[PDB]
This record gives sequence, structure tokens and C-alpha cells, in this order.
Amino acid sequence: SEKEFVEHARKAGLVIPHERLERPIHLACTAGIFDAYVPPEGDARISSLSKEGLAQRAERLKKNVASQLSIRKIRESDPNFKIKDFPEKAKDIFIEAHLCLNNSDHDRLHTLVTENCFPDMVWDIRYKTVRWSFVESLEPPQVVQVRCSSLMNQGNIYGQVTVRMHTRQTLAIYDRFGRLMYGQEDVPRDVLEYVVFEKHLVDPYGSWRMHGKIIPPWAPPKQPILKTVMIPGPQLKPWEEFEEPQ
Amino acid sequence: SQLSPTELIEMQNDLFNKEKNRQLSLTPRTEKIEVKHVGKTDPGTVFVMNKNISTPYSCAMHLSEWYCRKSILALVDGQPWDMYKPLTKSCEIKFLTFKDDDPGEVNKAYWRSCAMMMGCVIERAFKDEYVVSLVRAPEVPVIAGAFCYDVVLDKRLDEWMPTKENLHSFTKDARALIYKDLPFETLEVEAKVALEIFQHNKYKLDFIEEKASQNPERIVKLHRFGDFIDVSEGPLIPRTSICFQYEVSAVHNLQTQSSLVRRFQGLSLPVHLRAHFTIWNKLLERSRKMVTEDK
Amino acid sequence: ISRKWEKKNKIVYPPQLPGEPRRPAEIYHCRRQIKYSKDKMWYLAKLIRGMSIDQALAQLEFSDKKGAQIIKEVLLEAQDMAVRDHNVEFRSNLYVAESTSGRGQYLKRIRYHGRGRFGIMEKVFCHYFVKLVEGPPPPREAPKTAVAHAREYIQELRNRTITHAL
Amino acid sequence: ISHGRVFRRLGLGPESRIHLLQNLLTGLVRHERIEASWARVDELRGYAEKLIDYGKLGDTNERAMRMADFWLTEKDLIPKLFQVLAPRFQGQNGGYTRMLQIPNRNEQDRAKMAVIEYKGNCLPPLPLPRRDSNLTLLNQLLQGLRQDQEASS
Amino acid sequence: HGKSVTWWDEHLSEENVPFVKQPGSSRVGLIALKLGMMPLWTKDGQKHVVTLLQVQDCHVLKYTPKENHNGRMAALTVGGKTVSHFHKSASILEFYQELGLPPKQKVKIFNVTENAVIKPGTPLYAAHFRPGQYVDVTAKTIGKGF
Amino acid sequence: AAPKNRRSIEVNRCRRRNPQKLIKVKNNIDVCPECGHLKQKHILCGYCYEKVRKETAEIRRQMGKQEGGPFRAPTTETVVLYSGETPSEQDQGKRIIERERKRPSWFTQN
Ligand SMILES: [Mg+2]
Ligand SMILES: [Mg+2]
Ligand SMILES: [Mg+2]
Ligand SMILES: [Mg+2]
Ligand SMILES: [Mg+2]
Ligand SMILES: [Zn+2]
Repeated sequence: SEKEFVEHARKAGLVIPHERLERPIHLACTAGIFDAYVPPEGDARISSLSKEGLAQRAERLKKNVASQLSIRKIRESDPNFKIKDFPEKAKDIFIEAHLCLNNSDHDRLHTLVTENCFPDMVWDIRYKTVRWSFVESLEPPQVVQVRCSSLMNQGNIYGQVTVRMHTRQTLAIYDRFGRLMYGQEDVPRDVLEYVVFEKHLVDPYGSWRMHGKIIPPWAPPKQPILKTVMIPGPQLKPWEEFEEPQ
Repeated sequence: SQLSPTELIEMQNDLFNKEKNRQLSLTPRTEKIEVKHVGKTDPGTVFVMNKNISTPYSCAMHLSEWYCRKSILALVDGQPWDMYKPLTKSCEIKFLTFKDDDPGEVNKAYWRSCAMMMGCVIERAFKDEYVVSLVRAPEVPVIAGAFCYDVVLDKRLDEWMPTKENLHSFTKDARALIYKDLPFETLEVEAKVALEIFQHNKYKLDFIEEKASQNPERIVKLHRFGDFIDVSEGPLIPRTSICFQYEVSAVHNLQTQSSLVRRFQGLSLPVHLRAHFTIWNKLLERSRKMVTEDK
Repeated sequence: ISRKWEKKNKIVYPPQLPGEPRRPAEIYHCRRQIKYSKDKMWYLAKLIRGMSIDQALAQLEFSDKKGAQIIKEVLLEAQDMAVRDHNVEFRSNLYVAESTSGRGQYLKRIRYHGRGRFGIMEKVFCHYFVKLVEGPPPPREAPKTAVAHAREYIQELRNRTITHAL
Repeated sequence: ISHGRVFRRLGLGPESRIHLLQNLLTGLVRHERIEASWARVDELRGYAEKLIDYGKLGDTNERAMRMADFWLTEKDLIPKLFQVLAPRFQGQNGGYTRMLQIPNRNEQDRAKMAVIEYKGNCLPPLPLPRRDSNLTLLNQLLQGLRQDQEASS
Repeated sequence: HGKSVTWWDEHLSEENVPFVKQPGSSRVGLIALKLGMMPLWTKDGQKHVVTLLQVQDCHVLKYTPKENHNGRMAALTVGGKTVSHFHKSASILEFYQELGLPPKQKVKIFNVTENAVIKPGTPLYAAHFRPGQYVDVTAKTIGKGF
Repeated sequence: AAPKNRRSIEVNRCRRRNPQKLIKVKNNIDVCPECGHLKQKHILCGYCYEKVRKETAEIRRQMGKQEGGPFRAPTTETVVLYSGETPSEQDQGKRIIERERKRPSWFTQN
């Protein structure tokens, strides 16, 4: 008769076991982005001009002081590094990462994108099915800026390269029941991104990885969803009356 | 012209679907319209509908099936709309049932709905060799006992008077119309398109001319349920099945110097407001009498 | 034990070609180790079979059983799962396709009687399962009319053959 | 056989029934609105109706004074009755109290509840079952009959 | 269609409720109301007990012929005291609407020979019975339950 | 008495699935015209009565705050007013119940 149930699962975190790690947790990449690039607001209109935008991006490349100091730090930590050949590698990493997201192969995506990047591109989309295709690139990608910071606790250097790409994509998100949810398959929608890439410099292997995704504040809104959405009001306890703000 | 009753209904059905597809192609992309709920029961609710696709019925499906069953009219700002008429702009919405303290617009919409229903009964309940010309739905308020429809009939038909068996036959196929479930559809139709729809019926063309004289944009409201297209200004009820009790009470003669019209008068009561048998018989005894109100 | 009802929500179907009918949603939810009894739980599960979710919650609001509140909470959280995690617009357009109750893990106690005797007392735990399908509720089957019965019985006579014949 | 019985069985007997209904009547007099079980409130309604009739007989009436002394067990309520409730109820003959059916208790008993109150109490009104308005469809159709009956006389 | 239940007093408002409120032959029997009991005395000095039977509304309702009811004697349908319209059934109110009378409480059948037939819709009175006669009395007895 | 044979599951299913032992449907469920919640037709709304009961509890607590004794009862009538209100001339001579919250939409002045 004297028998009781077991296995009541709870998650209890305390300061003492998180301090008593004999081996500290090693982060291969940093959490936050150090500085967010603020673009000029007319970039929807300079992007249709050839000689203005390319030379102006090159001028912001060659006139910056801290960006060039970080680039000099990257060549001093690791030789045979070229700014000019880097946007081709960034475009190939972008195409391969989105194609591996299409194929739902997570190990190649672990090799490509970083720890801060992975759940943002897996969490909502894994229960869904998507098909992504790359068709054109109207503008070649611009290396916008390069930053570094030396963490003195271990002597670690993380090199971030913010890269702007104007990209033509055909994006479709399908529901887990198979029906169409977000967007069509045959539309070549033009889009712009400011993707920050990162590389650990102290690491002898140190693969060039995709760190973060930056949208401009003035960017056009995304295409409307097919499914109809209700936002309910505040749930009211009986002795609280409703108040309508203006 | 040589047009059978099957082919003519096929003609207005084909033109109505063509005009509907023109309005569907007028909106190329789905646009998100922000609707606020200003109802007393559920304030502060924010709805995100599609432009010219989503309806207040689809809005009520987001809330509950209780609103879908009870809600009969929808006020966008100060003007009532149909429950299946698609929304156009970002706005605020309120729902009215029969139960509310000011149910007048709902009562009017139900009244004009039964007028169109009796029009559907009469225009298909007669022979093909005679001619049935529907005039209009004269708007008498709810204080009168019966809703009435004016019908121009054949010149050789003016002698005989329809009997109790004929009136119960009208009641029977009216209830057969109730038993099948048909939604009410609303479309804004240009005046020359409405003239092409109504075609031979000169009283209907005169009614379209009169209703388009009052609007500078030359628009009219066309309502369709099943296969019948009929004109009525203002809103109607969403569903056929809202009627529980229906009766075609009495017919009457009205003579003008140019025409002799038959005024068909009937009484109906909903599923929500169905009454007792004795009360229904007293109201039916009232509804046999003459109703004369045009202006 | 066995956990398969929770696993059934992880099934991803292949995408539908255009021109195909639209596949309705199917939402599987369950709650384990409820203190209520299995057969008493089954009565409430039998009450709401085939009904839409709003009228099901309407009946379970005013049902006086203890498990009515439990199924009410389960139906609200299943509707919440359907409206966010699946792409179910029109949250009132759901119906209860399948609702049934299984038995959980039982605890044994001693129920004392007298004269030194005893009986084992079974602490009853039960599970509840619910399946919500997007779409209108199916129409309830009417009883067979006399024309239908005559049709089947004349067909039964017409299907007669001569037996042990040749 | 319960033919012709108007008093239902409550408590541990007739004396316990009288004491429980005395407690309920004392609470109703003190607070002017109390909620209890439906059967106890339904039995309490007649006592609350006749208590106002006994208070109508005046402060100087000895029989009413001893009736209120027994039934109002808290002794402050007898001046409260004779100087609040009896002057306030003068015109109406038997419309002293309102009985309404409260939904079932949130405790595990799920008992059937009723609220009892007096007219003119200093409390927010209960959500009374309101009838349909006269602008409703059936009411307007019957007002048409009423107008035709007035026009026929 | 999950149609809700309704009654006559649901959708009515307070202004409209009082508006709505405003040699071998056999004889025909009666439906009465048992009022009470009284003593009575006879001229020889003895005391008897009389039960009071009040006829309030007695009308013949319909007539069933000889060959359609039993084959020996015809059937006459007699109603009792008058009750409300709103708590009776639809077919009952329809047949009483065709008949012409308000709803009755209890409906009974009497076996009557063809020479004693009464046209339906005819009222009846206690002077149908004369002082000094013998009657048979049928009723539901006092139900004492299980 | 002791049972003679074990009842089979067919007879048990016939007993326990019989319609008199099933839970009957309720057709008197209606929506409240004020708050839009659910109530039965002959029973007051639980949400509205919860509002009335909480306001009544607040009124009763604040009037029990004014009187420091269990055996002291008012000789005259009681009136209640909210913030931004003054007692009327017909309401004078009656004891005053002041509340800080605004007067509700359901509760009238009278
Ligand atoms: Mg012992
Ligand atoms: Mg055993
Ligand atoms: Mg056992
Ligand atoms: Mg007891
Ligand atoms: Mg009895
Ligand atoms: Zn309410």
C-alpha cells in the first residue's frame, strides 16, 4: 500500500553550480554584434545607379580608420587574407546556407552559420517545409565594414565583416499539412540585406561563418501572409472596467 | 426575343459571374486592413482582414460561433453592411442581432429579404406561357402586418383570383426554398450592366433608372441567392435559413391607368424570434388586410 | 507507459500540388494523469463527440462534473495550440473529431472494513485524448426511412440465389 | 405521502429548521441581500414577507414586539426594522422581496443557489432578466395589432 | 441545427404581456369538477353524504361513427374545464381552432347509441341530470405512489 | 447475496452506454447581452453577478470600516455616493457611504 509516484520534472538554476564549473563553457562566437551599421536612407535609389554607389561604398571602405585598423589586425593575425575575394565567398556561403536550409541538413548548416545564427533560422521553420532558389544578383555584393575587438581574458579576436547584398530570391514556405502559407514559388522578388559574417582568429581552423542579419530601419514591409490573423484585446477580470486609449 | 426560362437565368448567372470576376481582378494583391471591434461585449479586439476578400462573417469566425449564429448585420462606422459583403478599408465594426435595443436596421433588412424571397417564389411559381414581371419591393415599416411585393402578370390572367390551395402552395415552395441553404451575395453593379441584366422587364429598368438617379456614381446594389438576381437598396440578412415561419397571407389588386399590379402580402418570423401558434394566427389574421404605404 | 499522442503532432506531410483540394488541419492534444475516474471521464468524452468547439465549451461550462473543467482547459489550450503553432485561421471553425479516455497508473491503498479484514483500494488516474479537425462539423446521420428499408429488403430478396443448385 | 405539505424538511428537525431560518432571516434583515441554497431561501421568502407585515403593525404592538424579539436574534435590528424597513414599505401589499437563482457554487457540492433581497436596498442592482425592447420585431408586430384594436373602438 | 427551446413568455415585453393576456338507448355523459362534500338529510331522519360535482365548461367535441369506432355504439367526444392556449400542443390547438372553442383539460369518449347523437360544438349543463337517478362516476383516484 | 457468474463486457457496455445513464444536452445556453459571456436562460449571469458581488463586498467592507461595533446598527436609511458626487436634499438625513472609484455604468444614481 505504501507506494508513491516519481519523476516530477523541474528546471532549477542556482548561482553555485554555475560558478562551480571546473571547465568553463567555451563560446566559439560572441553573443552580441559590436556595432550596427547605419546606412544612408537613399539606398533604394542609389542601388539603381552603377558608378555612384560602387565608388561611394569604396570611399567608405578606404576612408574609415577603425575598419582599416581591424582589417590590418586580421592580416596580422592571419596571412593570405583579401578583402576583394571575400564577397564571392560570402555570396557562396549565403547560397549554400539557404540551400542547406531548403534540404533541412543541419550538420552543413552547423559548419556554415554560427551559434547565434542557427536557432533564428531553424526554430520556426523546422516543423514547416520550404523551397528556396537563387535566380539572379542585380548588384554584386559590397563589403561594407569590418570590426574587431580583443577580449583580454583569453586574448580572443572575433572579426566581423558586414556585407550588403541586393539579391533576387524566390521564397516559398509550405505548411506541415502541405498547403501554401507565405509566398509563391515563381515570383523573383528583389530584396536587400546587411549580413554580418564572423571568423574567430585565434582558432587555427577558424571557418568563415555567418553571424547576424541586419535589416535597414526604412526598409519596405515584407509581403503579406495568406492566413488571416486576429489580435485579441486584453482579458478582463470582473472588477476592472475597460478603458479605450486614443 | 426567343429566350427560355432556363437560358435567361443562365444569362444573368453568366453575366453576374463575369462581373464578379471583374471585381476580383480589380484587386490584384491581398492588402491587410486593420479593423477595430467597437462592440460592447468585446472591446479592443484588433482584426487583420484581407482587402475585398474577407467578410464580416470571416471576422466573426475569429471571435466565436455565437457571433456567427446571432450576428445578422454589421455596422462599419455609421452604415450597415451585409454579413457576407467584403470589406474595403481599415475601419471599425459592430454587430447587431435581433436581440439588441435598437434592432431597426436588422428588422428592415429581414423585411426586404423576405420581400425578395417572395419575389423568388412568384417569378418561378407560374407557367412559361404567361409572363411574370416583378416591379419592386415597396418599403413599408415593420408596424404593418405583412411584407408585400408588386407583380405585373399576364393580360389574360386578370380574371381569376388565387385561392387558399394556391397560397399554401406558395407557402410550401417558400419553405422548400428555406430548407435548402443558400447564402446572400451582394455586388455593386453599374447601371448599364444592371439594365443588361434585367433586359426585358421595363418596370425593373425604370426602377434601376430611378435608383441610379439618386446616386451620382450611377451604382446599384444587386443581391443574389441561389440562381435569382434581384435588386434591393441597402443591406439584407446573411442566410436563407434564418426564416423559421413563412406564410404568403393574401393577395390584392391595385389598378393604375397604365397597369394592374398584384400586391402579394406575407408574414414571416425567424428562428430567433419564433412565436406561439396562437400569436402566429392572430398576426396572420392581421396580415390579410390591405397595406398601402409607398412614400 | 506509452506516449504516441504527443508524437503524432510532429508528422510533416509533403506539400500539395496546385489544383488539389485543400487539406484540413488535424490537431492532436492530450493530458496525462488526471485524478478523475476513467468511466466518468468517458461519459464527458462521449458527450462532446462530433460537436463544434464553441458549443462543446458551452456544454462543459454548465456540466457539473469535475472533469468538465479539465476538458474545458484541454479544449482551450488545444485551440490555442491550433491558432498559434498551426496555421488555423477562424478559431471557431474547429470540431471535436475524436475524444476518448484511457486509464493511467493506479496507486494501491488499504481500505479497512472490520473484523480484522481489509480490501485493496485503487487510486484511479485517467488520461484524456482529444483530436480537433479544421472544418465544419459532420452532419448527424438521420435514421433510415421506410423507403430506404424497402429498398434494402427488396435488394436482399433480389440477391437471393438458388442454393445447392446444380 | 406528502399531500398538502407546505413546509419542507430542513436541519435536524423542526426546531433546527426554525433556528436555521431564524439565522437566515437575521442575516437578511441585517445585510438586505443574502445568498444561500435555493430551498432555504425559498422557505425564507415567506418569513421575510410576513416579518414586514408584522413590522407594519407598529412599534407599540406587543405581539409584534415579541415576534421581532424572537426572530431578530441580534437586538440592534429591531429598531432597525421598526424605523427603516416598515416605514419604507407602505404602499405595496406583498412586493417586499426579490428571489433570483444564482448559478451553482464553485465548491465541490454544486448546490443550487438563490439570492434574496428587499426592495429599495442601498446596493448595486442585480443583473435582472430584461425583456425585449418594444422596437423588437415581434413586439412591433403585436403593437400593430394593438393599434388596429384601438382603431376598432 | 441546435435550436434553443422557447416558450410563449420569452420574447414578449411588459407592455405586450397584458395585451396578449387580454328502450335500450344510452345518453351523453358529462365532465365535471369535484368541488367537495356536504351533509344532507332525508325526511325519515337519516343522514347521507353528497359529493359536489360542478360542471364549468362541457362541450361535445367530435363524433365518431358506429362502424368506425366499435361496431355497436357510436362514440362522442367530450372535453372538460377550459385551460390555457399557450401550454397545449400544436395539433391540439389546430383541431380546436377548426372546432371553434378554447382548450380543454381532459378529453373523454362516451359510448352513445345513434338515436342520441349530438352535433359537435354543443354545450352541456347539469340539468342534463334530473333529481332522482343513478350515475356511474369515473376518475383517477388519489395517487399514493410507491 | 453473492454473484453467480461474471458479467461480460457486452452486458456491461449495454448497461453503461444506455441513454438514460448518458449526460443529456442542455438547450437553454444563451449569451449575455451585456458582457457577451455565457449564461442559462433562467439563471443570472455569473460574470455580472461577480461584478455586483465584488462591488457589494467593497461597499460592505467600507461601511463596516465606519462603524466600530458589531452591535451598532443604523437608525436611518443608507445612501452610497462615489467620487465627484454630493448628497442630494432628498438624500440628506441618511447616512453617507463614500467611495473613491468612479460610479459604474450599470449602477445608476436614483
Ligand atoms: Mg482492530
Ligand atoms: Mg478482487
Ligand atoms: Mg478494485
Ligand atoms: Mg438532512
Ligand atoms: Mg401522490
Ligand atoms: Zn453577463
